[PDB]
Amino acid sequence: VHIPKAVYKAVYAHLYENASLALKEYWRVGNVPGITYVDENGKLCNPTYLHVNCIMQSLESRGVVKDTFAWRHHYYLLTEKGEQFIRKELDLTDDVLPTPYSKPSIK
Amino acid sequence: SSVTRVPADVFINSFAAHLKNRGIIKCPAFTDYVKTGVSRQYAPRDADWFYIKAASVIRHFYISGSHSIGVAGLARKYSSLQKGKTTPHHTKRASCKVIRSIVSQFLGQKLLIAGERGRHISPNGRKMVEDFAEGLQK
Amino acid sequence: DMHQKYTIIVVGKDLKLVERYVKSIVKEGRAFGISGPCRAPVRRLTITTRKSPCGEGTNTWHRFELRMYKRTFWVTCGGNDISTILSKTVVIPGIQVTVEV
Amino acid sequence: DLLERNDIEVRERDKYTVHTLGKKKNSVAVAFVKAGKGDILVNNVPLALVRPEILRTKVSEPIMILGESLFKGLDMNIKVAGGGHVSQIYAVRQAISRGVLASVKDEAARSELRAKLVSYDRQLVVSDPRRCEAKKFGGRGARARRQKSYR
Amino acid sequence: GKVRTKTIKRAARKIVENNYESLKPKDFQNNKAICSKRNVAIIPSKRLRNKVAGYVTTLMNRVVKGPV
Amino acid sequence: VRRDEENVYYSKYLNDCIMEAELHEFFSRELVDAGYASCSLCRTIDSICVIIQCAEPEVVMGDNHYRLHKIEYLLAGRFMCDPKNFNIWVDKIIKRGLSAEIMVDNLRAKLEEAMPIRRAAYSIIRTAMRAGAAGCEVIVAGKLRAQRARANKFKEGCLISTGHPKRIFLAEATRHIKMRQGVIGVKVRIYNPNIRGAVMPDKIEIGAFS
Amino acid sequence: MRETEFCTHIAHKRECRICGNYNSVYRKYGLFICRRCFKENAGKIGFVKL
RNA sequence: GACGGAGGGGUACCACCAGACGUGGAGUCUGCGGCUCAAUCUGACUCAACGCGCGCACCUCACCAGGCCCGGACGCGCGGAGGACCGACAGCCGGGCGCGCUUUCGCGAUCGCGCGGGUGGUGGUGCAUGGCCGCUCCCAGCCCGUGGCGCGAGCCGUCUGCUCCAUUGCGACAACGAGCGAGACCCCGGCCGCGGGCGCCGCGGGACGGCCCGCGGCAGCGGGAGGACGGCGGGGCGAUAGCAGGUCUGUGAUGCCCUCAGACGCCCUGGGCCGCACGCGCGCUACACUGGCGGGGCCAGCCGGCGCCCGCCAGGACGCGCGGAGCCCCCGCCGUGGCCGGGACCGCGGGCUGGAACGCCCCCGCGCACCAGGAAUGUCUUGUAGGCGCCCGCCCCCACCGCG
Repeated sequence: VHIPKAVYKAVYAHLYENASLALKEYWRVGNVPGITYVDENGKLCNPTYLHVNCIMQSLESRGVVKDTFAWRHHYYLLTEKGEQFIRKELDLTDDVLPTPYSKPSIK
Repeated sequence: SSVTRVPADVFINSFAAHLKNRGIIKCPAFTDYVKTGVSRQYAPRDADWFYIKAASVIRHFYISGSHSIGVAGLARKYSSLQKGKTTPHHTKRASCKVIRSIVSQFLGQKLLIAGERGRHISPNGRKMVEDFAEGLQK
Repeated sequence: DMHQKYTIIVVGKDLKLVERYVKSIVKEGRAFGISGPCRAPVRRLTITTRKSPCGEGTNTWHRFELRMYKRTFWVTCGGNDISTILSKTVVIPGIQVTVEV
Repeated sequence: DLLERNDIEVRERDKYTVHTLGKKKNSVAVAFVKAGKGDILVNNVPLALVRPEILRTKVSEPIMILGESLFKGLDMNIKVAGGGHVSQIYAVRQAISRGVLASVKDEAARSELRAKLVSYDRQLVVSDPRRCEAKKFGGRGARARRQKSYR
Repeated sequence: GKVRTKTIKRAARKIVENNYESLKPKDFQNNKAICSKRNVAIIPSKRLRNKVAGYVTTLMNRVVKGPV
Repeated sequence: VRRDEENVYYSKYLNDCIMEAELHEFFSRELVDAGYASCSLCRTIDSICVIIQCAEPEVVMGDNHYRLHKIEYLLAGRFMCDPKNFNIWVDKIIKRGLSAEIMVDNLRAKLEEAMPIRRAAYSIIRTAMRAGAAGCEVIVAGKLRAQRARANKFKEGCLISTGHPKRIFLAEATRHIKMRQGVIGVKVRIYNPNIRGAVMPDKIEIGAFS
Repeated sequence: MRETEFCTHIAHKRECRICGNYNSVYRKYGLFICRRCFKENAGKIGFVKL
């Protein structure tokens, strides 16, 4: 199955940055907003719902990302064990932190 | 007012006899052949149906006045239902072409001068139609 | 002061909640020349579903109705003054406040 | 048509002195009286003019039982909206009769004169609570059901 | 006719004897307002109060007519 | 009469209510185990301010507060929320015995581990009975033990299961714990005669002459 | 590949909103929620039996 | 307990009577049964199945005829990167889809296998079972503490008097206190008042069996008057206990069990449920004379937008945001003629919308049966029955259905 490594690595990053994903499940052809990438042709493109699910499931199956299912939606909550594996794919660095890592404290 | 005192039936029938001497409107031939409505069972046998319709629109027009009545509006005064089907009848409109000619012709005689959402009577016409009513009651 | 006319409209499910938000907008606005509140005709949202999930039985039907009441308040004030009024107004969560310039 | 500010919306200036409501079968007729020259016109329309000509004789009941000196001189402009057709006439009748009553005003025993009109026609001064009922699941109409196949 | 429950009559019974004061014997109108001092009883709805306020007119009438 | 019947916001308000049902489902999906009981979002100033009334607030924050706005961030993919524009008011819910959804989780989570059904339900009845609730319905059903319904109801008070006021002092929590044999269903109820913001119709307090 | 006929049909494929069921979409007010699904989610949207 | 062609009381237009409109007879339609077909997807089957599961040209869609496609996650064992996979112009086969061929072109482990495992499924069992619903149920009973009576099953209160729709009370009682049903409560009217207001719409109050007369142990009980309204407005919520009632075919409600890649997975293309003696289970329109059919005075309440211009309409264009029924009532035309009653069947066109009519409407033929319905049935007491129209649900399309 051909899933671009640029779709893969950028997709992993969108999930990693917000530590979150909410997709109304689509059976077949779909475009997922919030994730955009660069093709080999330098074109800005959005990934496919069929392809995205095949990776989404794989990362919750690896156990890297916790997932919920409310009828027709996937709610992804990334795990700390997951953050290390995401860094092992993205070629990014340990210091980089998911954007919700801190700062929501309410006084 | 005496235009609200002339019974609608008396006003409409009496007005068209001098409208016949007047030569106003000029009812066309295809219209006097066609049957009014998309729900009527068969054509009205009035023969002068177009001329009798013309006395019907301009009287209800006096009451409508400034608010205005569009092409659908005068069709509303004569709205009917089909009387012949195995299944129940849902209400439908009358014919648009015959109604569009009656107030468009009335615009031509200058009794009706209209420029708003659909049609309004020129004051000269409102006064004159009211004047026919002034003759009708007393 | 570019006294803009603002129309404030409030749509809410509960009459008890709606009256409280309406009172705050009237209460906050006495300093700003607030026009008195306009009560909307109730907006019925009836949905009728036969209660039985399956087809068994004389179908009995659930008429589920949601009542919407909307409130119109005209205010002639500066753009900031409604914001100062906002801190004083008691905010009931989920009730809608609509600022119509 | 429905409970609007149509009570006086049509007329501006010439404030008509009396405002009297008449209601039969979801039909609203507010009676406006100016005590003129025998204008009993309601719906800006003559008393003789009616949807059912035969029905007009019933709407002349205060005129026959109560003194005609009342209807000899009066002034009227009534806004009737709502009602099938005959509902409008009884509502009109409630309006005008209450409108004559409002004119009597000062005499304390106004009710005693009015009760001669109640004795000849009850509900001529009173409004009925009769209103359309509702259907229920399985019922084509308000008080029926689909014909039952087995007892 | 109308027949009310034990609690409705018993509340009225408590109101007419345990706090007789002067609930009205033959008049409904004083009774309409004399049953709402808040301490004397707390119940919601005017008609529900009116149910006690109905029997009270007969119970006080009975006591005036003879000992209950 | 001159106003559009196409009032666009009139439809928008109900959208917030399906947002409320989706939020209820969202938190029911795993945060009900975390303790979620009730929710209220506020989009009046586009704050998207949501109150998660819940049995214990600390569970979502965990130890770093990382996932606290991740729940808002999950809603960020769905509704373009910003971390901190949206807020999660997960606070303390007191008298948790009165709370129903988690009270019945407290019981069927214990029944997942597997323990006497009667004993588990009875302790649940007492700990809410302690809160002043005369009757708590520990209604169970489903394929209990021997194959068949074997439904057992456990009740200790004068709960009114009928009437419009019934919903005022009562709550319902539909919960299923699945034995390997299958779904065991539990519906729970609670008693609040002393509403303190309104009056139960039957309650006649009464008074004395002096 | 399969993309040539992949879901080529263009017609409503509307489904119940809460569920994945296709029937009884009930789009009366734009609530694309399901009918059997609706009974489970009516009070939260504000509809009540009254 | 349950039965009883046992008795003693209650009560309900689901019972009946005085009546009413029926239905069954006629045509037409929709849903069954029973047939036929490659296929007619099915569940239900006395009330408590049968215009019902929310509007099948496609989708839905379950079924039939054809084929594409993997979406066999995660771990190890392999094969092994200029070699895992995957795309392909013509010439095709083939509706067709580079599916697979001839072909000579591109890819670049993104992975293919082996396993173990995930993998969906309107696929079976609702006598695995959740939830929810039908019914019992125009229908009031249920049980607890303490004390009594009994070896105990159980009694007692919870009642062989009266009253109430109703253990609904009032009296009286080895029971005495509690409760849960019924009530109360809530929703909309009968009316009014206060604040207001665009959209007459939010908040109060008010008919209380209160009072009169007669009877009432008393609760109640008639006859009454005032009075918006007479002793629940029209509605909802509804105990204990059940049922092997219904639904695994709504579902992230699911157990066991099956099909797991020539799939019961999932996409496309054409079907079918719109086929189909008779029989039915609702409906609908008729049989004309209080009827037609007639132009032409109209009138709403749900709560709803209109204009202009061509076209008989159907509709179409060009636009602006804006607005209402039928029956009946009018004067007429009209003889008792299957009629100018009825509107079927069905030729000929005009359109609509939809990928596509096999959907639908209008115009113009045509004038089916049927001239008052046998047994045997229903459903209802005031704004009620009937009669007559509007809106929605579903829906590109399309109501006779249902909620109103």
